[PDB]
Amino acid sequence: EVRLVESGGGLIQPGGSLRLSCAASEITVSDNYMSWVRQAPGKGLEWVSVLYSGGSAFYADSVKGRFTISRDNSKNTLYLQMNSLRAEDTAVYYCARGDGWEPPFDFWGQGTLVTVSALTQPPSASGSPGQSVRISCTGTSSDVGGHNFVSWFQQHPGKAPKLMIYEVSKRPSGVPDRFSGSKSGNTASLTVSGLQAEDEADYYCSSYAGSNNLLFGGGTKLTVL
Amino acid sequence: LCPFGEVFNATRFASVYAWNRKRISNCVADYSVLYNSASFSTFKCYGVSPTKLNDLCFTNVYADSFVIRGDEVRQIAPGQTGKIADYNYKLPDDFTGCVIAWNSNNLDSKVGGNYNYLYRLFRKSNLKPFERDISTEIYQAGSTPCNGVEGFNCYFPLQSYGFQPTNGVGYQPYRVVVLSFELLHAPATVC
Ligand SMILES: *[C@@H]1O[C@H](CO)[C@@H](O)[C@H](O)[C@H]1NC(C)=O
Repeated sequence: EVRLVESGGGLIQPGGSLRLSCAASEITVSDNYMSWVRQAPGKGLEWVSVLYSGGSAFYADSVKGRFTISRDNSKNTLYLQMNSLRAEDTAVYYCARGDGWEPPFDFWGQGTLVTVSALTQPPSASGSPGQSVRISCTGTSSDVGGHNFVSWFQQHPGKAPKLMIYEVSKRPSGVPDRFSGSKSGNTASLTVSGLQAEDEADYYCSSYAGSNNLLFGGGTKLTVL
Repeated sequence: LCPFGEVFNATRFASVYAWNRKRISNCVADYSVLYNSASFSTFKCYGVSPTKLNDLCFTNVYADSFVIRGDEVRQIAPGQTGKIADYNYKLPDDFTGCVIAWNSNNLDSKVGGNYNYLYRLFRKSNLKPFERDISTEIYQAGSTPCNGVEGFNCYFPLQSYGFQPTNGVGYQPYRVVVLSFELLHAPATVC
């Protein structure tokens, strides 16, 4: 079975240290782009780090110099060593396969909570059952408007994000074709048609932004009324 | 006169994964004229100066050329990492020579996308300096063998850039020429 299973976590005081694990099955960590993505409670997604198949590592500006990504090929496990922790590192930490733009975050772990004591989306949207809703994501010419490395994620409460659209308009296998991605100028749009109760969820856009910067939108809560 | 025009003004450039190398020899090279020959957006020499290159002689000069994204030109320098440095074209840490680049949107982008320019996205390990990998075997990203069949965890290793004229500047194509200066136990032929 394909699995990513995080472990480690808990409560740390500022200046403390913690190491997270992500044990993979079927996916081979040493052969893949492997990343950590985090989500502060009640907030949006933030890319943290990526480890390349060849060993190169890259980090978000917020964690560079404090966190270290690594792996043990014999245990098929990815690690995140988190030093000099601050209150703002509080988040559910997810591992995921991909670098978030090429290739996209297609497969995700379950998340684990760590507690230490841009793209513009509308905060909310609604539509009626069987009808449609358009979720917008406004960037600049150096991200959404400069290339096609835009993804969309659906996230239900207590679950990891799920890749719904990559490369502006491509759907991963199994995603219903009533989820449709597009882009006009600097604004990407997720159109959900045939709306069903289960579409109630938060939706995030993502875009590569150059210089190994990966951007996430702030999230849109979709209500089906 | 060294045939630099053949390199810099070639109609087509190589894909970075299949980067082209031209050997230049038995000729006089004026690198000040080269420097001032066009508006290059990058012209960085390591350990040498183009003005001082004019008073040196070499056994051979090598001109490596290819196309990458604007955002990737910084990877064509000693000590760098990323998809281009790691899996496509690698300069050595002790690189001596020059790196020259310029926006090539007018030549290498197409309405609808130019998919002829490719780079390697999947590779088990990093390239050694000046190594070239042109294999295209389906890439096994999981425990299940692929047997040449694309699918889940089984990837064609090269990706197209798909350059479009409306791309942002950082995602537009840039033509790159790397000059390496070789000294063998042999007569000098490029002065
Ligand atoms: C390339 O062509 C232009 C225009 O024909 C010329 O000015 C330039 O010197 C050429 N470059 C080289 C390196 O010969």
